[PDB]
Amino acid sequence: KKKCIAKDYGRCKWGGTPCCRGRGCICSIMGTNCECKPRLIMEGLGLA
Repeated sequence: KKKCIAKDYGRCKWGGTPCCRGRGCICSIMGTNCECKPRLIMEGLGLA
């Protein structure tokens, strides 16, 4: 909500807020109640 999500598994949308720290945005069985899939050190970081 309001400038990125900031949470692993955050109930995102394609056409909304992106995702901050923990990303993806694959949806449920509707396209609403989605999730920002779990990745911190597999996003833009890698190690630290």
